[PDB]
Amino acid sequence: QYPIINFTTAGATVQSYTNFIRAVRGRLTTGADVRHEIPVLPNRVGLPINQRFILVELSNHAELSVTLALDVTNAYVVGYRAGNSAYFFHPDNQEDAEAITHLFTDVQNRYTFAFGGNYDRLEQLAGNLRENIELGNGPLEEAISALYYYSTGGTQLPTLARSFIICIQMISEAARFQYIEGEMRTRIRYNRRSAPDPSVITLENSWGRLSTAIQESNQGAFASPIQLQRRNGSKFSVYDVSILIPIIALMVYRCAPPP
Amino acid sequence: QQPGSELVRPGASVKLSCKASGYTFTSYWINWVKQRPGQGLEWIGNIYPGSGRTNYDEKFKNKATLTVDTSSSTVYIQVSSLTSEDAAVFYCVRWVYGNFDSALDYWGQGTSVTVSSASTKGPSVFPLAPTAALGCLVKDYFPEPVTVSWGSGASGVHTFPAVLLYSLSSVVTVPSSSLGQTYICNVNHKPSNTKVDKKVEP
Amino acid sequence: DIVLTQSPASLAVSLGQRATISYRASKSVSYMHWNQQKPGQPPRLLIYLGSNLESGVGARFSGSGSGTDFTLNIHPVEEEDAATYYCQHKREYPPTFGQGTKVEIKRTVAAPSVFIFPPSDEQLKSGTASVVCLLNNFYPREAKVQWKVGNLQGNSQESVTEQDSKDSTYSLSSTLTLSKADYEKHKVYACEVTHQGLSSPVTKSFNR
Repeated sequence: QYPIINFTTAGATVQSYTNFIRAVRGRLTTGADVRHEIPVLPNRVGLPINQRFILVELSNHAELSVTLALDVTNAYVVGYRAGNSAYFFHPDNQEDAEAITHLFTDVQNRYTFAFGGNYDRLEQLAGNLRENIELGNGPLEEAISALYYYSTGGTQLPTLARSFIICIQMISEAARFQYIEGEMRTRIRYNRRSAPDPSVITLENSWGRLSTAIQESNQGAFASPIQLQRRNGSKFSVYDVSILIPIIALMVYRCAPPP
Repeated sequence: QQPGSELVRPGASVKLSCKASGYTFTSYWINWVKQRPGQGLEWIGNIYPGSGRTNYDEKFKNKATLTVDTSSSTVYIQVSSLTSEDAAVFYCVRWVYGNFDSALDYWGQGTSVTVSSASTKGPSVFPLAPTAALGCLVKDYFPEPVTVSWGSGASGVHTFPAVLLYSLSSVVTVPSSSLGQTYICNVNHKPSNTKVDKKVEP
Repeated sequence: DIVLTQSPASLAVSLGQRATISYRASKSVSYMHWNQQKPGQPPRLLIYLGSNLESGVGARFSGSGSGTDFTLNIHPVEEEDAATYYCQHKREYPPTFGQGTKVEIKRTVAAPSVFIFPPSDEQLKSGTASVVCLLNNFYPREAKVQWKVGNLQGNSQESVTEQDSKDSTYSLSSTLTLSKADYEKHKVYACEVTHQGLSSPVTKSFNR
């Protein structure tokens, strides 16, 4: 059976959370594939189905529990289970469509949304954008409950989509970036709750192509520089992978390591 | 597209083909489904040519190996060490997982796999003689098929399915007043380039 | 794995009746496939996503259900609908098929003609002796054959035809193959037949 990693919002501390994200990174990749000091997620090609997903079980103070499903290849959420029902983001292809039939094999009810799980569609179905949707142990607490109650008609679509945006950023993107993991770390210490600033949004949007640029780079140097944004929304280019080592923590597999 | 028949000796192995035309060969799954004579449908496993991923039913995990020749647009299923319980038909199937093109299921003709040590034997044709039923007993042939007619024809005839070498029956029945007219059963065994037309006399 | 048990195995239905086939699942299925198969043909999807009719399918055909209970209904059975129906699911790995349901055309009960034939000169001039017994054009399908050589029974050879496309009947061919040197050690040879049509078994026999 797939590995499970547990996290409650109930009594969460900086350490309780950090452990979770570091545990998630550990089961996402073996860490044998490292380019320029940055780990690589497993290559989708040739990967046994029994190593394709990990499971993340989130619980909260309200004594509710959901289990999300992450794709090791992307570190992104593909669906979740809540009691007797599993819901899945629409697969972009027939390989993915078959893969999720290996998930939560023992549930009574399985459904597939018409919509993908990319930010673009979810923002639409939520009415908010990522920069309008607060993140924090509070918003996470609320996301766990909304997802739980969607099975029982008690959760409306905009709130469901919005809760996804909360989960995906605090789990997937936090695993992908040490920067974003920190931004959630600060929100837990000083007990804050706030939307991500442009430094975060920019990274999430750029994760795939940062991954490409680092892997197809020349001894670290980007072929073309990549523009990001600071917290204050100012724009700056990145020319080399060195500035990113304390920032990106996982890359998607793009190419075999060069000599 | 699949071949219709394969002979294969006991404890030997067979490598079955499935050429795919008329769609993106690297965008769908190709499945294998096994049907034994007069029994149900068992799913053996599948393969996704575009990514090489496989699945095998636990009941076939060590008997079968699926692999794909992207060049020919073809899939292969290889079974190991064939027993008599392995003699059956092997369909390959394209079907969709999901929703958007749900009714896309499409089956190959199938491949009848016989497992035998036998050789192309000719057939013996014995007459069955006593409103009156007549008959031929086609005995001890290999391979299949034989094909029996009575000129023709045509009605009241029951050509039975072969049983195990192979052997079938065939009844014709006719009005009793017709015992003065010639009734002959015409066997043909295509593989032994043999043809027998036995007059049924009393 | 999810096991799909179909019910009933065999179903009899006169043309025009209404037919309902069930499929009991050992766990819940969300969306349920149905295939149709006719002797000598590869199965065809008849119903996808529980209720949506495949292409070309007549409209007497309806599929419904949820959880562990899905069904296939025909409102008035036409004859072309005689075949075997398998339910299918592929959404919880591994994919499965149903136990199968074969629907046959129902019709007037009919006793079988029994006709018995001693071995030919040709067989017995080869040390072989096969005594064939043809059992033709009966309904329903179930029959019972006993062989009585003086008495006793033994090791015989039975094959059965498909339901006729004209008169909806069945046929049986039973062969008894013994050796000449064994065949000429008894004298009485009987092909006795038990069946619905009669309480008293149809008997044919001969002597050498």
